[PDB]
Amino acid sequence: AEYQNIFSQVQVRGPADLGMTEDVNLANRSGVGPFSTLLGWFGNAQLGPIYLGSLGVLSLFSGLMWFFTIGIWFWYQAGWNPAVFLRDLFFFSLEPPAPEYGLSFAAPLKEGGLWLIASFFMFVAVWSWWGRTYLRAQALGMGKHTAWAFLSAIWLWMVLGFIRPILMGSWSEAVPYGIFSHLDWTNNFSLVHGNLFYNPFHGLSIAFLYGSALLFAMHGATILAVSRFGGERELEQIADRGTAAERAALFWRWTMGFNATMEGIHRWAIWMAVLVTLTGGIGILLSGTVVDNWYVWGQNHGMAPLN
Amino acid sequence: LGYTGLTDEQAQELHSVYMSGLWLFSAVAIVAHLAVYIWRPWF
Amino acid sequence: LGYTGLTDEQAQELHSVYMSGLWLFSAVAIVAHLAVYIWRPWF
Amino acid sequence: LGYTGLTDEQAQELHSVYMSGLWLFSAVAIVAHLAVYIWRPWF
Amino acid sequence: LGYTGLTDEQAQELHSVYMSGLWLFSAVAIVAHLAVYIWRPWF
Amino acid sequence: LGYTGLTDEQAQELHSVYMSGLWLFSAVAIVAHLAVYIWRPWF
Amino acid sequence: LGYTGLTDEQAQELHSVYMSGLWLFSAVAIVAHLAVYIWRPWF
Amino acid sequence: LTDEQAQELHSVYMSGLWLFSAVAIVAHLAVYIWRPWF
Amino acid sequence: EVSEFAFRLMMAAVIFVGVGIMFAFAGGHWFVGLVVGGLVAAFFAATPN
Amino acid sequence: MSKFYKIWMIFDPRRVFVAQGVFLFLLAVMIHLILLSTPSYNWLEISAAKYNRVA
Amino acid sequence: MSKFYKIWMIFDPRRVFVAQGVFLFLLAVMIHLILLSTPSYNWLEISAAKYNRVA
Amino acid sequence: FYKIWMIFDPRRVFVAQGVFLFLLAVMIHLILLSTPSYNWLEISAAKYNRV
Amino acid sequence: MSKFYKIWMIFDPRRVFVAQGVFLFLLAVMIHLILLSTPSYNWLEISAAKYNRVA
Amino acid sequence: MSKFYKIWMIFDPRRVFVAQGVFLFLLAVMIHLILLSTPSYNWLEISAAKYNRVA
Amino acid sequence: MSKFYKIWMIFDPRRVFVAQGVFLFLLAVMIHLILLSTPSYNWLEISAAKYNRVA
Amino acid sequence: ALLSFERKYRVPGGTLVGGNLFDFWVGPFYVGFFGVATFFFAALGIILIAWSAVLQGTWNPQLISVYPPALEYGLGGAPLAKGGLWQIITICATGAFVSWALREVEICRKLGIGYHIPFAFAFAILAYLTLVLFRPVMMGAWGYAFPYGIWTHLDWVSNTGYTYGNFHYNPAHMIAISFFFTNALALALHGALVLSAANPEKGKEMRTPDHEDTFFRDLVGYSIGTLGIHRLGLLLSLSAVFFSALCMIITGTIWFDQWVDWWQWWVKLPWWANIPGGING
Ligand SMILES: CCCCCCCCCCCCCC(=O)OC[C@H](COP(=O)(O)OCC(O)COP(=O)(O)OC[C@@H](COC(=O)CCCCCCCCCCCCC)OC(=O)CCCCCCCCCCCCC)OC(=O)CCCCCCCCCCCCC
Ligand code: BCL
Ligand code: BCL
Ligand SMILES: CC[C@H]1c2cc3[nH]c4c(c3C)C(=O)[C@H](C(=O)OC)c4c3nc(cc4[nH]c(cc(n2)[C@@H]1C)c(C(C)=O)c4C)[C@@H](C)[C@@H]3CCC(=O)OC/C=C(\C)CCC[C@H](C)CCC[C@H](C)CCCC(C)C
Ligand SMILES: CC[C@H]1c2cc3[nH]c4c(c3C)C(=O)[C@H](C(=O)OC)c4c3nc(cc4[nH]c(cc(n2)[C@@H]1C)c(C(C)=O)c4C)[C@@H](C)[C@@H]3CCC(=O)OC/C=C(\C)CCC[C@H](C)CCC[C@H](C)CCCC(C)C
Ligand SMILES: COC(C)(C)C/C=C/C(C)=C/C=C/C(C)=C/C=C/C(C)=C/C=C/C=C(C)/C=C/C=C(\C)CC/C=C(\C)CCC=C(C)C
Ligand SMILES: COC(C)(C)C/C=C/C(C)=C/C=C/C(C)=C/C=C/C(C)=C/C=C/C=C(C)/C=C/C=C(\C)CC/C=C(\C)CCC=C(C)C
Ligand SMILES: COC(C)(C)C/C=C/C(C)=C/C=C/C(C)=C/C=C/C(C)=C/C=C/C=C(C)/C=C/C=C(\C)CC/C=C(\C)CCC=C(C)C
Ligand SMILES: COC(C)(C)C/C=C/C(C)=C/C=C/C(C)=C/C=C/C(C)=C/C=C/C=C(C)/C=C/C=C(\C)CC/C=C(\C)CCC=C(C)C
Ligand SMILES: COC(C)(C)C/C=C/C(C)=C/C=C/C(C)=C/C=C/C(C)=C/C=C/C=C(C)/C=C/C=C(\C)CC/C=C(\C)CCC=C(C)C
Ligand SMILES: COC(C)(C)C/C=C/C(C)=C/C=C/C(C)=C/C=C/C(C)=C/C=C\C=C(C)\C=C\C=C(/C)CC/C=C(\C)CCC=C(C)C
Ligand SMILES: CCCCCCCCCCCCO[C@@H]1O[C@H](CO)[C@@H](O[C@H]2O[C@H](CO)[C@@H](O)[C@H](O)[C@H]2O)[C@H](O)[C@H]1O
Ligand SMILES: [Fe+3]
Repeated sequence: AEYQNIFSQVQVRGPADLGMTEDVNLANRSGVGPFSTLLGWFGNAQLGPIYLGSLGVLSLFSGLMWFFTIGIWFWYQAGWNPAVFLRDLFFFSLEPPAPEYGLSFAAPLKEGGLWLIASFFMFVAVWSWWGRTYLRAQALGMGKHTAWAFLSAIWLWMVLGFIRPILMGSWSEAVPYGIFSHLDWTNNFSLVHGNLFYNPFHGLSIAFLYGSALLFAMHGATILAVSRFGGERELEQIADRGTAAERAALFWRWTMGFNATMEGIHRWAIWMAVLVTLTGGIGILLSGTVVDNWYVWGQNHGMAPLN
Repeated sequence: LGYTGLTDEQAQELHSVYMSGLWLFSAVAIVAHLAVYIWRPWF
Repeated sequence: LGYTGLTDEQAQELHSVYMSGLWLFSAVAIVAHLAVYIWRPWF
Repeated sequence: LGYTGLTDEQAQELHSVYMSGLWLFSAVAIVAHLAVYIWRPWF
Repeated sequence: LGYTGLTDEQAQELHSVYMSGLWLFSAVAIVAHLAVYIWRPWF
Repeated sequence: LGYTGLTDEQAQELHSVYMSGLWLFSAVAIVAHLAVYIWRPWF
Repeated sequence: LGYTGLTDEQAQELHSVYMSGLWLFSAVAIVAHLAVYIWRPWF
Repeated sequence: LTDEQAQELHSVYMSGLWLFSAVAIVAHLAVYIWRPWF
Repeated sequence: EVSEFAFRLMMAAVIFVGVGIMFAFAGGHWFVGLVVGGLVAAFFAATPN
Repeated sequence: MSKFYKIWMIFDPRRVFVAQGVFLFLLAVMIHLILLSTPSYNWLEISAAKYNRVA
Repeated sequence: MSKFYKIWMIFDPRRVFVAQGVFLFLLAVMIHLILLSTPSYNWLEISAAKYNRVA
Repeated sequence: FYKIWMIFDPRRVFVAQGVFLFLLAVMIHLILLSTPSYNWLEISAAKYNRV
Repeated sequence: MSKFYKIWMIFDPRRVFVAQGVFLFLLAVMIHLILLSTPSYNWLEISAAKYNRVA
Repeated sequence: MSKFYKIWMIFDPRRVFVAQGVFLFLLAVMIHLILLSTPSYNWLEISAAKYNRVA
Repeated sequence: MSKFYKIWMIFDPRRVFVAQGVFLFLLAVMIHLILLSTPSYNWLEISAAKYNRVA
Repeated sequence: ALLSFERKYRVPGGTLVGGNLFDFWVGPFYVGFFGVATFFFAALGIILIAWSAVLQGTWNPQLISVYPPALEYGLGGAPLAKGGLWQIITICATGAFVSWALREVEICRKLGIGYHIPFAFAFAILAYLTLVLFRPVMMGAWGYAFPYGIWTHLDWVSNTGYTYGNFHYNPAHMIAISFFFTNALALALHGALVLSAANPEKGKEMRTPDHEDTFFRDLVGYSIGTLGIHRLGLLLSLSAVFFSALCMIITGTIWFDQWVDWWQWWVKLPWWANIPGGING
């Protein structure tokens, strides 16, 4: 076959790129990292620099304490045994307080007090990382699109760990930290709420999740198909439409009767992905607070046959 | 002289205003705590 | 000398302020620990 | 000399202060271990 | 000469200090093992 | 000439001390096997 | 001539040293086989 | 590679195959003497 | 025509299964075959001329 | 001891006070949460039992 | 020993001191957590039983 | 025969032959080891009353 | 033997020191964990049995 | 016969020697593992039986 | 024997020594784990029986 | 009606089949031989779904459900009202999907672009054929396929999943989920980054791609680059679908038990299966 542009044929390397300055405090940038020739086949080879200001210190140290708190709980569950630790790794779980403790903070350490401590470190880590996404954009003079998109993911995460437990009135509703246990929580949640497939916002959230795979398959394939015309230089195509953007638009126009622009396809992109967790968080927040049996709700809303 | 470009004069003035906000907030907090302790002692 | 470029005089002043805060913070903490141990000994 | 760009006197200056911190931290730790051992021996 | 750029003298200097740390660490470990063996022999 | 850029004599130098590392390493191992065999023979 | 750059002279040289490695390696193996056969014959 | 190099290399290669197959024939004889499969 | 890396991937696949089977027998568990056969075949695949 | 002031010649004081404030806040919350998880030291539950408020 | 100060000519003190601060905190946390997880050494439970504070 | 060194790069042929012949030889021994009439280690153990 | 110092003409001493320090701590932790998980050598439980600290 | 050395004009000795090392180590490991998985040749168990080391 | 030094014309010593150090450590760890997995050669368990340290 | 730049591209040729016979547009839509085919199969399948609703006795589009033949039919044809309509609609769907892909190929040829788009769509088709064709014929009955109905195909997903316990434990399904979640992450970041560069703070100049690299390096210490992110988004999407098809084609064909039990192979590896304590000891 002809060249498909999925992996580069020739790598070139020059002086390391320290990045744009703008209003960035350059003292808070690291040096440049190594160049990975393995990554250079698919994307850029250069690693780093990374920016590490005040919110980054807060986020990383809080995130480290979250990860370390779970880790030491797993080593305790392993009985300090390195062979057992690796054998049972996916089976260990730091579990929320039992239902009889409600929202209180009185639960013992083994009985969910450690889960509260870890969750506090997680809360600080994630929210300080949100402010990091906002301020990194600010210092470069960029739009805040990344921080606002990330707020949709935080919305689902907040619903799962914080808002729905408070509305339900116990921490026991929250997700356990553990590989198989959070899967088991996911299955149990649907069984308790009478089949989550009949939650219409879960259905929408799936539609947007599939739509994200559809749209990125389309967009990624499109840009590679026009990459022979410089199509992946999307900002310059936005500033000065070339034949790459015109051929991309006409392919979809002739295929399905309408098309995007080089800017506006990224507006479809951001919203398609955002809507996954926006609708997701609504669907979960409604579950148990408003609808405790989604199949029966579906029967009463014309989407499942009556008994 | 420092990182912010505030003069020492500006830094002294700002601190005097800031500390008056801090004392005001903490005074209200102290009164709130006394009222709650009188109402319902936590020791 | 050094990486920050602070003068030795600047570093001495800054440390004297910092240590004044450290001793202040730790003094409050020591009083808090004494009050808690007198209330409820953990040994 | 040096990957860090420090002179021998600078490295020797810095190390003297680092070692004084290490010994101070060690001394506190030794007293802590002694107290815990006299309180509750682990051997 | 060398891939690292260290001269023979620089390598001799560095090794002499490194080796003294190695033997210091080894001596502490030997005392540590000896104490544990007297406390609770594994052989 | 050489893929490493070493000369013949540089390779002789490096090998002569490399072998002394192997002989030291194996000599320690031989003592280790001797002690263990005396403790618990595997034949 | 061939793709990998060593001359005919270098190929002869390298092969002679290489074969001496193989014979040393296989000699040690032959002794190990004789020892194990004498200890516990596999035929 | 030239045609000459192909003839040269093949004449080397076949001498290696003669040695390997001779050792194999001896090994099959040794197994036969030990324990036939027919 | 088959490039060196394409040849390397084919031989690495052959090496993966062959080494996998023999170490699965020798290790007494198929996972030993997967681990050894995989890491060896990855080393082979990474190293075209 | 007396020469510890030269720390400010190698570390930017902005970073140190941030990293220290972050550390002290997280440590303080962690210890208070440990005590709240500890029935013998949960001062809210202690005062409830002391004053017969647990009902 | 006395020549050990040349370590600051090889390793940047800023990177070492950050790395060492993280190391010593996580080590100290781990050991306190191990002892809290240990019924013979959890000082909070020991004092609770000693002073009859619980049950 | 000898024209194969024109049909192919010799390196590929020697790589392919060497790999295949080893995997062939190994599996034949593994078949014999998994055959109770031919596992030499088991036959020896029975002869010398080791088990 | 005494030509061993030439190892520093080949290896960057920074990369050696980092690699070694990580290796030595992880090895030490690994061994202490093996012994904590070994009932005959868990010193915390051994002392708990010696001093009758439970029951 | 004599000309077998010409293989080193067609293969690079770095590649061959690394492949030889990997080959021989794997072969040796495989053979030792098979003997260990053969009770009549597992030397550790043979010694354990010989010296009456279990019970 | 004598000409084996020419291996350092072929192999760069820096890369070999890294691979060799890793190989030797993993080989050692492998053998120690084999012995620990063996009741007749797990020294920690042999010790526990010799001194009657469990029950 | 044309886009203002469109006319220069509407040239003859690039067709796979039919020459000039179908080489024309209906408004924006290019036709071609496969456009004729696609429309026929799409219209026929749609109208047969509506007719199946007449037989079912419902006009609520959420309750419309065309079930495949019962298992007793095996791989034979069923009565139209008893699953033969599902068979015809499945042929129409397959005809429409394949015709649509082949129509995209001749659109690619006319525009001179690469074939990545129809190639990418073929993964979605093969996933569909996995669930309606390959897996049912391996399992020996059409009745293992899913029904064509908005909520009833979710009943098939639920019932199929719980046949093997919690289906989360399917290892290929775990991998597929990870690609799906990673793809949605990458899409959000990519959309946001391009928009944040094209639409800066008020009154600033457009940011360059160098600012795009800089933002991600500052944020996470790495930037995959403008080419790499489109390669990534494609391969994440396709890998998600590939591992989806794999996770199903093995289910009920080589694996039959509760998927949670599969993971015991790791727990019962002999070098640690018997060590006391933990979760599994
Ligand atoms: C907080 C956690 C919660 C969940 C929260 C989840 C939020 C997810 C938001 C994702 C937005 C992605 C799109 C985007 O462009 O983002 C960047 C954009 C611009 O960046 P910039 O730096 O400030 O400016 C750059 C400048 O160059 C301009 O750039 P640009 O031109 O691209 O920006 C204009 C965009 C941005 O607009 C928005 O983002 C609007 C977001 C609205 C979210 C509402 C979702 C929930 C309600 C629905 C739930 C429905 C189910 C219940 O313009 C647009 O995208 C326009 C979109 C038009 C949509 C029209 C819909 C009309 C429907 C009504 C029709 C009525 C007919 C009678 O940022 C913003 O403008 C600010 C976004 C603020 C987000 C909501 C924050 C939370 C609001 C609620 C709490 C506070 C208020 C009570
Ligand atoms: C993939 C693995 C499972 C599966 C599991 C699920 C689950 C789980 C969910 C869905 C959901 C949906 N599925 Mg289903 N579904 C499968 C196979 C299919 C097929 C198919 C031909 O293979 C189709 C067309 C659909 C169609 C649909 C939609 C009704 C809905 C939103 C999808 C979406 O937005 O996707 C991405 C595509 C886009 C965003 C583009 C727009 C697509 C439009 C909306 C599709 C309309 C389909 C139409 C109603 C069907 C009739 C066609 C007409 C006769 C022409 N499913 C198989 C059996 N599907 C969700 C839902 O809400 O169901 C009620 C849901 O919860
Ligand atoms: C038996 C199982 C149940 C079921 C129960 C649930 C439950 C319960 C939930 C979902 C949810 C989801 N389900 Mg459902 N679901 C089932 C069947 C399906 C099927 C299918 C084919 O059958 C599909 C495709 C889906 C699809 C989906 C998604 C659309 C949705 C999750 C979106 C997301 O990205 O979350 C993943 C993303 C997040 C959670 C956001 C995370 C953001 C945070 C901030 C990240 C922090 C990272 C942390 C700090 C660590 C970083 C470390 C790094 C090293 C740096 N479900 C069945 C019926 N499903 C969720 C939802 O929204 O429902 C409406 C949900 O809660
Ligand atoms: C719109 C919905 C989608 C979405 C979007 C989204 N996510 C986002 C963003 C956006 C737009 C961001 O801007 C943000 C980001 O930065 O992306 C690069 C983020 C992000 N999405 C993330 C994850 C994530 N997103 C997910 C999903 C989704 N993201 C949705 C599909 C999922 C899942 C389950 O589906 C996950 C897991 C992160 C990569 C990032 C947010 C990072 C964050 O908040 O981190 C806090 C924690 C830390 C900084 C560190 C934690 C601890 C680590 C172990 C590091 C330790 C470091 C230490 C020095 C070493 C210690 C070693 C010792 C222990 C040995
Ligand atoms: C492989 C990666 C992802 C992917 C990629 C992808 N899809 C694509 C493409 C690509 C690259 C296209 O080029 C093509 C396109 O043109 O997009 C606009 C397409 C497309 N992906 C589509 C949908 C779609 N893709 C999905 C999935 C995905 N597509 C993957 C996740 C999904 C789901 C459920 O996950 C859906 C719904 C269409 C928008 C479009 C294909 C349009 C097409 O085939 O047109 C001709 C056919 C018709 C117009 C209608 C046919 C009607 C039938 C005869 C009757 C209905 C039968 C059906 C089985 C009924 C099902 C009922 C449901 C309730 C179950
Ligand atoms: C794991 O289980 C538990 C948690 C139960 C047990 C373990 C606990 C552990 C491991 C605890 C560890 C604790 C440690 C190491 C604590 C250390 C604390 C320190 C170092 C505190 C220091 C505080 C210093 C303060 C508050 C200083 C404040 C300074 C000021 C207010 C001055 C500010 C102004 C300045 C500097 C301006 C000067 C400017 C110019 C220009 C001269
Ligand atoms: C049972 O549990 C486990 C398994 C964990 C048991 C095992 C435990 C193990 C493996 C423990 C290992 C512990 C080790 C390796 C500990 C090492 C500790 C060290 C290296 C400590 C060093 C401390 C140094 C200190 C405290 C130095 C402090 C310095 C200062 C306070 C001053 C700041 C510095 C200055 C001013 C220098 C700058 C000066 C100038 C002039 C520039
Ligand atoms: C499968 O089941 C089991 C494992 C039970 C049975 C099987 C076991 C097997 C197959 C074991 C295989 C073992 C082997 C092959 C072991 C080989 C070990 C070797 C080759 C060890 C060599 C060690 C060498 C050392 C420690 C050398 C050190 C060198 C130095 C300290 C010198 C450094 C300085 C130099 C080189 C000078 C640099 C010069 C200049 C001019 C810069
Ligand atoms: C599964 O098997 C188990 C785990 C059960 C048992 C087996 C365990 C095994 C296989 C253990 C293996 C252990 C090994 C290989 C240990 C090796 C230890 C070594 C080699 C340690 C070396 C330590 C060296 C030290 C501490 C050196 C320190 C040196 C300094 C502090 C000074 C550095 C030099 C300076 C500052 C001079 C700079 C000079 C100039 C001119 C800039
Ligand atoms: C359970 O039973 C099983 C299944 C295992 C039965 C099956 C067994 C099988 C199939 C066994 C297969 C065995 C084979 C194929 C063995 C092959 C062994 C070979 C070919 C070994 C070769 C060893 C060679 C060595 C050790 C050579 C070393 C050479 C050197 C150290 C020097 C290298 C040359 C130099 C430095 C000169 C450089 C020259 C210049 C000019 C710079
Ligand atoms: C090698 O060993 C060491 C120890 C060195 C490292 C090992 C670490 C290990 C093995 C770590 C394991 C980590 C795992 C398996 C993590 C799994 C995480 C998962 C799967 C999480 C899934 C979902 C979590 C959610 C939805 C959590 C949401 C939480 C929030 C929204 C936080 C809300 C805040 C709360 C509840 C705090 C309220 C309390 C106060 C005081 C404000
Ligand atoms: C991509 C499209 C996927 C869907 C494709 C569907 C194609 C269907 C083609 C069917 C072809 C004919 O299939 C034929 O069906 C009949 C009727 O059931 C089967 O007949 C079977 O059932 C009937 C009764 O129902 C018995 O009398 C008969 O003895 C038995 O064999 C035949 O054994 C089979 O050969
Ligand atoms: Fe793009």
